Amino acid sequence: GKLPPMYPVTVPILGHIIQFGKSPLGFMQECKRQLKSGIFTINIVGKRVTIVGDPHEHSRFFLPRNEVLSPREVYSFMVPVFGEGVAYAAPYPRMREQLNFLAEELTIAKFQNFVPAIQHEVRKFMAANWDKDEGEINLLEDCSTMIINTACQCLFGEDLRKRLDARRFAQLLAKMESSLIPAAVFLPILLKLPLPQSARCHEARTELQKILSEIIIARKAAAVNKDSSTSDLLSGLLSAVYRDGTPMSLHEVCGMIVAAMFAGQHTSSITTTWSMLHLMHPANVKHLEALRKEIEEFPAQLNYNNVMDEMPFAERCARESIRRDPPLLMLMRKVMADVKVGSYVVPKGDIIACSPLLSHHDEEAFPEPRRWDPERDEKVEGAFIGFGAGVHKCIGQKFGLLQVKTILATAFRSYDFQLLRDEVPDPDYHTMVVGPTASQCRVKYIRRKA
Ligand code: HEM
Ligand SMILES: O=C(N[C@@H](Cc1c[nH]c2ccccc12)C(=O)Nc1ccncc1)c1ccc(-c2cccc(F)c2)cc1F
Repeated sequence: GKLPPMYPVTVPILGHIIQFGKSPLGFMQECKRQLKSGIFTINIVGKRVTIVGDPHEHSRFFLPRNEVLSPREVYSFMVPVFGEGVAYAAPYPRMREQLNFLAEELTIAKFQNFVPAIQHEVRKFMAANWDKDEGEINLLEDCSTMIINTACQCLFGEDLRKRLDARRFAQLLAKMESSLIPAAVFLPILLKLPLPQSARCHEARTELQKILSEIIIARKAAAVNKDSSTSDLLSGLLSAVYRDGTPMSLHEVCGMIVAAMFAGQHTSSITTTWSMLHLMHPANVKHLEALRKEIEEFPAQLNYNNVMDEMPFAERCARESIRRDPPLLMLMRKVMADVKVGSYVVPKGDIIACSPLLSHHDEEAFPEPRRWDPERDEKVEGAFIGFGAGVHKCIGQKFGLLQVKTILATAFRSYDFQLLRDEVPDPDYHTMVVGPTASQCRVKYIRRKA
């Protein structure tokens, strides 16, 4: 049971961080075919990171349980945002109970009015910033706004949106996000040091909890006198009760709510943006025409069944945008026990990684991996890990693709788009969640005449 092959280090303390930083895909691709191995070890500032770049071996990463392959350590830099003691910072069963409640709230059973709520909100956007016959806009920005507005409309009741609208909420979320130092996965010390930024999320957190409390107290004042039939993500979570029979504290409720919105914000937008960029490119008229054929029968007011059931192709477009260019590049676990990966053994201490970026460009799994083709299929079973797998698979997946499909459907009905460059935009590897390079997403909308 040998250690996997490790790439020679040529920079004493830093290791491979510089090179891995400049060009992720390339670096890993070279490491792979340099060492003729899908499984291999690199070195981040002293730390050993074993990457599992062989899709046939994805199950050895996604199936071991928390006690052998743990997310706490590596995702503890998210504490300021979810809360101390919430999600990854909680006892694993408590962590698990928590995520289950969240999942219960985002299942397809709860999707009844989401689609009309999403359209109303999309149309509202389109009719205020896309209100000319032709226009230049930044599509990434604009899908981001659309995504957050639709999330809020699906997930929050009117009374909360009166106090906290999507605009306000994006700002509180940005404050929160500005204190994140993902660097601290490899330099833990940073999680314990106060920084210029540290205070910023706490201020937005306390403002957010303050609002939720006041909302709940008023909700109580009207249940004194009514059915108050409508429920939302908030009332959902407040009726949750742990196995031990105690309910969630406000701190935890709020943690789940931001964790929800935060998680979906960039990933769903980026996925929308990419899909449209691909669909509007000359080279992909074939696919744009196909999508539009799928939409052709549909009514103005879309419904649960149109987008849940009658849009296979729109889904393939979203999933393939993710496949070509996944928003999350490196997924990670801390190795609690020696564990067996293919012909190798990964020792206790290692950070173990599985990278959707790498696996989605395995030429066997995905012939011509830089070609965006919505009709392809994985040539290896399980090579698509865009939404993770096994114990920590994405729980927002369905809600996410609901937003994207409804947005594509609503957009491409009323409009055409004109990419303002020759080629589709390049990914930008220099942000924690990756998307098309923002400065390259300026785009022209054209209102359709029919
Ligand atoms: C296109 C949209 C999305 C993509 C590409 C995406 C991607 C992923 C991936 C790759 C994972 C696995 C993480 C890992 O294995 O370490 C994951 C997990 C997760 N995602 Fe998403 N996600 C999306 C949307 C959402 C949304 C809308 C939510 C919630 C509102 C959400 C909540 C989560 C949660 C809670 C997990 C936790 C898995 C766990 O630890 O049990 N995601 N997502
Ligand atoms: O790492 C980041 N975000 C993770 C968080 C995450 C990891 N495990 C998760 C499990 C559930 C939910 C969220 C996460 C994420 O979005 N993960 C996720 C997981 C599952 N589904 C969807 C999404 C992140 C890091 C830095 C920044 C940033 C941006 C601007 C300025 C700045 F200073 C920093 C933004 C980010 F967003």
